[PDB]
Amino acid sequence: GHKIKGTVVLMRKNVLDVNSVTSVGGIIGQGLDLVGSTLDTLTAFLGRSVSLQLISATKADANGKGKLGKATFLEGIITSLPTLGAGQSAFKINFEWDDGSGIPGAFYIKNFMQTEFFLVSLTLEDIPNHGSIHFVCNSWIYNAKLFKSDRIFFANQTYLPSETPAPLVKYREEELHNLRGDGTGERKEWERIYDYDVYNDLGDPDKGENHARPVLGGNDTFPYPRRGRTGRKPTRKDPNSESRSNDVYLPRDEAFGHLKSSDFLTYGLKSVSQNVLPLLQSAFDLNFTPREFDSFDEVHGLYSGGIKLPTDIISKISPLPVLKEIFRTDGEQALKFPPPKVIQVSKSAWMTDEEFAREMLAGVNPNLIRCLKDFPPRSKLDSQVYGDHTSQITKEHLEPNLEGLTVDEAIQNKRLFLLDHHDPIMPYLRRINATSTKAYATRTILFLKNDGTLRPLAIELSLPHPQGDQSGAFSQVFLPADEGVESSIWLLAKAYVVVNDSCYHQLVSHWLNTHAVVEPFIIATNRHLSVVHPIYKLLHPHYRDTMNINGLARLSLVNDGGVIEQTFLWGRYSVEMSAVVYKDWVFTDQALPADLIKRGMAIEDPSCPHGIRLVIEDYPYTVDGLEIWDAIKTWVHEYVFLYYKSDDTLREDPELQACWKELVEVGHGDKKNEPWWPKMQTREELVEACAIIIWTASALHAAVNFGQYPYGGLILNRPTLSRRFMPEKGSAEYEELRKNPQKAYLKTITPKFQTLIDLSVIEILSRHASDEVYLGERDNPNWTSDTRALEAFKRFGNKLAQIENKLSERNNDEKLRNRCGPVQMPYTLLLPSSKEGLTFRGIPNSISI
Ligand SMILES: [Fe+2]
Repeated sequence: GHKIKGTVVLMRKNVLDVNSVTSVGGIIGQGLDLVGSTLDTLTAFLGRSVSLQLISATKADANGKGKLGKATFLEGIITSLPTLGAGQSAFKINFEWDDGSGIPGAFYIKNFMQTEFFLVSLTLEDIPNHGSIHFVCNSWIYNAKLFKSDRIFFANQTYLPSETPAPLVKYREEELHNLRGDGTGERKEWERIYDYDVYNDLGDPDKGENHARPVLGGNDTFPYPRRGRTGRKPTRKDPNSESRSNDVYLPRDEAFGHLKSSDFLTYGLKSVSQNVLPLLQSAFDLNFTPREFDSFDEVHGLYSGGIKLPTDIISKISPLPVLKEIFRTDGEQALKFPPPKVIQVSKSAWMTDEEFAREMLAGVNPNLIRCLKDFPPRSKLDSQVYGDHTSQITKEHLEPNLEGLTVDEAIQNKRLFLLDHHDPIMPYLRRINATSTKAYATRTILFLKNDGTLRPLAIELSLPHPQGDQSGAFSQVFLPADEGVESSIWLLAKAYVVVNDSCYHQLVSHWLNTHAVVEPFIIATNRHLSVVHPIYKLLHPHYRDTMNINGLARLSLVNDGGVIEQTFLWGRYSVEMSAVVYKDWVFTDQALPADLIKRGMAIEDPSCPHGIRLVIEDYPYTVDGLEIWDAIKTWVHEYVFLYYKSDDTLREDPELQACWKELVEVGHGDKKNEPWWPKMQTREELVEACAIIIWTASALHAAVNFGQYPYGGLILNRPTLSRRFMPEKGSAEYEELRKNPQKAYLKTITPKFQTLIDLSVIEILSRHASDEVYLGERDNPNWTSDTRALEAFKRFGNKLAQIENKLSERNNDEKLRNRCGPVQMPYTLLLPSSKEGLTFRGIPNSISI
């Protein structure tokens, strides 16, 4: 024989678990970095605890399968390695192997040790005339009894599903079969089974009828992407709804641990819903704060002295894990909030028309604006005569002081723009306005000035039917005003728009278009692409922690009594309205250039840098996003073409073909007959599909997510709901608008209690964990032994670092006013790198928060 030398790196559960790690939380990657010696439970791993068994890649047994070595136990502790790193522990193991058994390509592992551990890697050396073999594992290994068929890990090498090494073919297939899981059964914590189900788990019909919520997906009225199957028992009152639980399953390895408490952000969110909200609600159902803001100064005091609570309410939020690192305190009565970047230079610049318009290009929701093609604008609604008979903005509403073009000449010269929030809310408005909320369906028209800035020209506030449903829109239109009560009216008009925009952003731009729509791709990938497949490795970093934050959203955010329903305009109709909007979702229109063209914000042009020409040059989201889109596309093209020799080779790949078919027909299965799905008959289609997935998971989510507190941490700038209609004529509220307009604004928008909820949640959502892995050429360890892919990944990051410098440069260009605004807030949201915390920058690989 020979002895093959193995090095196993693993991490203990205590080093990664929230419950244990609450006493470990300030400047991590550290602490004499855990080498595995003096606190030392490392001896427990040594005797008859953990067995590893190598599987030959080149020598088969009687019936095709790779030859098994001898199950071998960990024989010793390695105290130090130059590459060790925090929280890790290393073990030496030596394997009996000969020439005649060939080359290992996989291994089985059994944990007999009761407590699960996180296996990081195996390195094998001293194999004659062959280099070292590396296994990247990154998986939790539960007790061996729990399993039926052992945990298996493959070496570093990427192989197309000709399945390469013949002795390994059956091992590759069987593990893919184990991951699919059969389709029945209640899922358990230690399981790694990926499957699909509809969104039937958000409501709570056992609590009553008013807690039931419609099934989303699997029907034509409310189509939806699928989510991860959790197979709990159904509810008593409804066989089609899944019963609620405080713990939701996701396939183990999709839930990431952290070395630092304070990086456990989903745990912080869960605490805000469960512990913090009922406590804070007790103080309003009490007394110790007034239930309403009375001035703008009272809102600003949130970031100064904070808001005063009593000791025992604030002593029950001061020592909770994670939240004591993200909440401030002055002694023992003040809950305080960090000042949002929007007011750091100017307290009042958000009120400006310039800033209002600039946030449509560079704000939290910079994706919706479109170029006005024809005039007035029109609705896509079926047969009511605002749709059948348009918006009520006329041509004489739009002649202020700037140009004196006709409406027709501004349209000709691409100078008129539209923010249309009319259609999604319109069919639900009567129901919405029968509750505590009072809302309008809005449209706004914007004009590109000669200085390259945008200004709002008209706001249409539309209502549905004083009598009827047929006969269309009851609309009022409002015009900019500099002074008098008319400016206060105009400011309230803008508030009704932003309230529409905030809610659309939350449910559609953020929840639907990134979180919900990405989840079926994670499921399809794991069920059908082996860990060894090139395309699995390309896509994998972009899925990190997404099923985790989504499972928490189902539990705490988007559920029947939850945060979004209590905080935002659409209320109890929030999620189902986003299913209505999903009717219009098309995969290939999510590609940044396609999106820009569809909204008329760009035109096709070969002489321009990225092949498109921008109507509106200073559109910060778009100009910056186009650099990042191209860096992603180039990376994915170079990668894809490393592996697929021809279009036939891709057509022959059974794992890719099965992946895509199940994606289209099951995961986004309500859209299975749509003609725009790429077939996967061409390498170019694989490039485009992968580019769209990575764009979505990385920069699109970053752009739409990390500005939420910096722009909307002042509730005055991004209100989430409205609760009064416009003061009319000779009202007592109109007169109140004359004498005390701050109080009239405050009475229209989100109340104080729901403001505190909104701020606490979006402060968490807008934070980067310290162990975030960024686009900025980052990966976890050493994912492949293919050096051509490593070099190509290297070029991807050098391109990203060069793009970061180009973007910083643009922020210092005085000509580019939309990048900063009157609010002097440089657009850094698409800068790839970031440090940690409430940073208005940084593009994570994945939807991680
Ligand atoms: Fe998010």
